[PDB]
Amino acid sequence: CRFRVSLALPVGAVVNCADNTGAKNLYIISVKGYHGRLNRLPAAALGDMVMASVKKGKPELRRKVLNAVIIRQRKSWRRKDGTVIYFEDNAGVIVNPKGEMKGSGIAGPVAKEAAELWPKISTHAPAIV
Amino acid sequence: HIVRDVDRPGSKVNKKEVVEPVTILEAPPMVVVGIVGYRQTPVGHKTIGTVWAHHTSVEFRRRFYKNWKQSAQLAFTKRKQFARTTEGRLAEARTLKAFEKKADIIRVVAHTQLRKLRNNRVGVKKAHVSEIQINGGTIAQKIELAKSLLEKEVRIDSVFQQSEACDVCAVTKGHGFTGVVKRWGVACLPRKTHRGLRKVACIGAWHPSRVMYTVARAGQHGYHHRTHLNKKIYQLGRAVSMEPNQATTAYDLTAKTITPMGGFVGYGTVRNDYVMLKGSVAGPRRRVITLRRPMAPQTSRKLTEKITLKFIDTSSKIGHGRFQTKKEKSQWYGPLKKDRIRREERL
Amino acid sequence: AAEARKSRDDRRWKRVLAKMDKYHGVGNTRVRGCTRASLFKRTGRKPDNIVMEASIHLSKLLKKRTFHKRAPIAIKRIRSFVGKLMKTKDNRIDASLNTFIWHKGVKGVPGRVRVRVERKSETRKHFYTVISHIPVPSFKNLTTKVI
RNA sequence: UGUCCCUCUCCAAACGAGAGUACAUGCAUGGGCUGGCAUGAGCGGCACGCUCCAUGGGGCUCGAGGGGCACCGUCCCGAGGCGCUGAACCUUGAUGCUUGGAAUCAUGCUCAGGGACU
RNA sequence: CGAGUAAAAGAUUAUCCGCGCAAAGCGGAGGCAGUCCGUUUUUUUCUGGGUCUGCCGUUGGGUGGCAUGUGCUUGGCGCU
RNA sequence: UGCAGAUCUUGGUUGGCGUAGCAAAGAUCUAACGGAAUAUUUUUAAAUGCAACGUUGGAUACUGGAGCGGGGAAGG
Ligand SMILES: [Mg+2]
Ligand SMILES: [Mg+2]
Ligand SMILES: [Mg+2]
Ligand SMILES: [Mg+2]
Ligand SMILES: [Mg+2]
Ligand SMILES: [Mg+2]
Ligand SMILES: [Mg+2]
Repeated sequence: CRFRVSLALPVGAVVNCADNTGAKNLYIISVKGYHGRLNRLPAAALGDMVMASVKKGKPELRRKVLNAVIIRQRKSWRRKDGTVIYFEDNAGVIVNPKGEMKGSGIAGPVAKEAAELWPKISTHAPAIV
Repeated sequence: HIVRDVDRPGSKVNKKEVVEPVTILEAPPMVVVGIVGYRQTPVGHKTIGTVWAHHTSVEFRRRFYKNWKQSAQLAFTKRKQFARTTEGRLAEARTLKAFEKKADIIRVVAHTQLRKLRNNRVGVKKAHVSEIQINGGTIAQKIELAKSLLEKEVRIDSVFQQSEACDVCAVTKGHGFTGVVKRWGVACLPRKTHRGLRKVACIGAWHPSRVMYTVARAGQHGYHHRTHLNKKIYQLGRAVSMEPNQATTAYDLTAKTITPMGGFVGYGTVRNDYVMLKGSVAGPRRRVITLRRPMAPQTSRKLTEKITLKFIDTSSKIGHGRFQTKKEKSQWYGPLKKDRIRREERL
Repeated sequence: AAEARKSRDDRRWKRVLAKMDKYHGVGNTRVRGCTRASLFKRTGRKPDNIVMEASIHLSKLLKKRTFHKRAPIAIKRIRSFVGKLMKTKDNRIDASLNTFIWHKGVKGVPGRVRVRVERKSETRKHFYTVISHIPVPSFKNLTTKVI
């Protein structure tokens, strides 16, 4: 588990795909570990596994439900040391239900919060931030 | 806010630095003036009597008048003329005997010193009076401590320790007459609603044919009494006249006091002893607050941790403060136009 | 004989503190042991006809007021300011002062204004005041004066 | 002997009610502090311009695309730029600090407060 | 005017205080004169000196304590 | 030729009640004069005569020539 960070990504958001699997973006369908509350939309933050579908890219990856992990977000969050930090865009990588990356590379930096939770993503990250 | 190192084995933040906001509360010493004893009855506790101190200050006796300056100021005058006479000593010995024989609780009447708290925005000059219970020992020992603490001052360092916890009895900030959305937190209605949105749509069923006490209604919000237990003490300071370096830390050797640059907004300077508490405290600035020794068990690891501060922030609270002291500002800017003119006039 | 001035405690504590005397804020040698108002010099009542010059900080009186009521409100505020000072109910505004307040529109009242106030008596005696305008280039280092 | 009203302040406030003060750094004005914006009007162009060094004496630095008079120089019109200049202005008011650690605070107004009940 | 204490404990609460178990017992208490009242047992009061332990309000001067402009305690003046 | 009621007829009175309101078209200020409308106290001056009206000068502002401009028909 990890310390809580601001949510930033409700259901229906479209984020970039950062791996090289041939997908261009991901459409968020749901978030793992969401206990319900009336009228409240599920939302995904850094290091969260989500169910997503591809809306642009190779036709082989489309029209089906996949798994993904959030690695960058634009909404700022506060660390335990009192620092507020945010990225320039939202991004995610395609992953299997166990947590292993489908691709082999990552473009752009990777948040430190996502890196400690998923060891495989830590290897291919150009930079841990 | 401050910075400190956290000691917590098994945690991802162990042996690392964190930033925690704090609250500063001014604590001038109190004066004890009275002793009251209580007896237990099948209907509750009843007061036995009171023993007074024979010497009271003007600010204490101001509490008994609505216009002190245009008054005869006769309070406690006859008691003073009678307390030390032969009949006076016999009467006090009688009351103390009743305390010994048939009491279960001993409390002392104490008041704050508003003359020492030389605050410009606190307008009241009559002391705040309250009762403080004495715990521990027997009835005979309790009375001995109370008699010793008569006419004398009590400092906050003698009641609390540095890394303990306490409870905070206070009165909340006021908001006046407010609606159900802010007072209770109900949902707003769709944009198309006729006659308004910020309402509860259904306030009951047909039967029972009345409104029940569980339905949200508009009315007074704020200005309530709360308790809010388990607030950890981070520092027990002393008056700036005796110890100039209040905010100096072993890890930060800058000489500075606890008052920010430009003063606390709406309050001013802290010229007295103080306490620093972790987190927030109910009420606005200038309000008088009671701190109490805790009720809940204090055996948890969070409540038994020892606190060592590393850095205390003293930047200005007006705007985005970016200097810690006044010397930092005068080092960034060199001499200014007004400094040059003053020097030229000095020539 | 209801005054009962007493005030013998100030001197007895003064000579006491001279013996045992860091202690910067308690060394008398403002004045310690007395109020500032007690040092105010008390003469007789002022003459009937006096003249005063003073500045009024208007921007602190008109903050977040409705825009098209600022000039009329500033007129009532000036009358109340002078009336309390001079103990009068009849306060004439004069043309020079009225023109200055309104000279930037109904909502562009200047932040500060310097006025000259003269009190006169006519005849049971009746007291009234006349308020006029003093044009100044700068408002710095200007303080109330009595002539 | 006391409480209330008028006058004053705001931790309170729809109106009542509240916390206060009763010649008090109480109120007003000003000076400093702390902040906000981003360099005022005016003047000027190898010099009583501006800056630095030890009143005087010495080292610095001083634009502009173009156009027009008057036998080359001189005199001009010209958006913008540079210097005096982190200048100028604002800073408590529905209501930031400071007259008591060291390092800053100063003037003016009060002149038997008035009224209603017990 | 229709009287009930989660109060005391005595010439029927009167006719004094302290210790003690609603005990056994053990400690303290200033004398004089007048007026007005008085069916008793040193009757009930009101003053004047009458000598004062404990006190209130002082004077300065020496200490001394408290957080340090405001109160106190020790040591003498006379004083209510 | 006898009234207590017919959502009875005609007059009068009534709680609600000093209540709901009198919120489009931006707006007035100052001095002198006029007026019974004041500067009205007998039990120093403010805390014991408030509020409001017209004219003239001055200030501020609106209509903005498809005008709260200058002339006519119908109607009055
Ligand atoms: Mg729904
Ligand atoms: Mg509708
Ligand atoms: Mg702030
Ligand atoms: Mg009939
Ligand atoms: Mg109404
Ligand atoms: Mg127009
Ligand atoms: Mg027209």
